[PDB]
Amino acid sequence: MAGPEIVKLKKILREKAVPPGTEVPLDVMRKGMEKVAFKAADDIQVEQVTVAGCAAEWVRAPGCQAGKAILYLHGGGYVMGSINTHRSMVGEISRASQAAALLLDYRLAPEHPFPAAVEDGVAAYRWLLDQGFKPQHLSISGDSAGGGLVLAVLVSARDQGLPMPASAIPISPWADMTCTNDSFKTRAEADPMGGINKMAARYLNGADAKHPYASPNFANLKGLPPLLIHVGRDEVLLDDSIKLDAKAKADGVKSTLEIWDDMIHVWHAFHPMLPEGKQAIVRVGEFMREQWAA
Repeated sequence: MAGPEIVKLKKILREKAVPPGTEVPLDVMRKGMEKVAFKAADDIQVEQVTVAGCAAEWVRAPGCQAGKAILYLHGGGYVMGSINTHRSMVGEISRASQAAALLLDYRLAPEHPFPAAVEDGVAAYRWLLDQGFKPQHLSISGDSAGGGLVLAVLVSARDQGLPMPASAIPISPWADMTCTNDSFKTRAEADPMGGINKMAARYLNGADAKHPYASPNFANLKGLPPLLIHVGRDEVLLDDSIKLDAKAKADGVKSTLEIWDDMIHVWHAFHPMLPEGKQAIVRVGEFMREQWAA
């Protein structure tokens, strides 16, 4: 039974959606995402750094433990999103997990197609290791495209001999560039948030959409550290997450999948107005904390 904040938030999102099959130019979506982005809580401090040739910020809520870090990989379909767009949500993930996040401005398509984003994530993780963070004091998390990227970064790191961090948390992961899953049809009407194919097209630029590093639902996941996967019941990507879970489990990975009833794509990001957003983020940070104490 839907809380009143989600019902209202859904109505607002349908109210301001661009009608299906309007072609919005890239630079227009990019700017829209920036201008609507939530301001981080005033107790979030930030520090600008350069990491593997990318802009980044250390994002530190109050209560951050020395020695702990999150590599955070933002969504935006591999084509948009930035530090600015995700600073707020990431501030709250830092609060809940009592760890600073490294929020990476990785290379975006179409200017930098696949595998540029995977290269940046692996180099950023390598960077954290070089700075002296122990793999057992590290976590990787990301939303949407960023959540698939979490998985791609792990796989690529694993293949290159890097140690696995203590946990990974994909949020609403887009882990299948082919976009063929049942839930693109079964969940379409419930999801107020095609356009996603155009992003796959821009990211791939010719590459096999079943490349394990583009679509980690087709990767070998053996060796990956324990996963929390968040996904909403009312989202077209439900299937990416159910399938990623069963893959991980097949492959010997400790997976925990939570499907949140009534929730939409990255409902986390609506935390200031959605109780379930605040709730899901508290859960993400609890899980990073559990995994770091085990």
